[PDB]
Amino acid sequence: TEKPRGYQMSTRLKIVTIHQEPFVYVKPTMSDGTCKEEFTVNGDPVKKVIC
Repeated sequence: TEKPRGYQMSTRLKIVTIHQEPFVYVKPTMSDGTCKEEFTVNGDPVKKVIC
């Protein structure tokens, strides 16, 4: 009886980037997949994502 209208508005998105410093860096990881946690000049955690 219901109108099966609309659309499943997705919440998992695909993002495309390119290698361009100083905007986006590219670094190879460690030997166990997760790459090296580092710190800034202030000791703040440099947030990275697994590209």
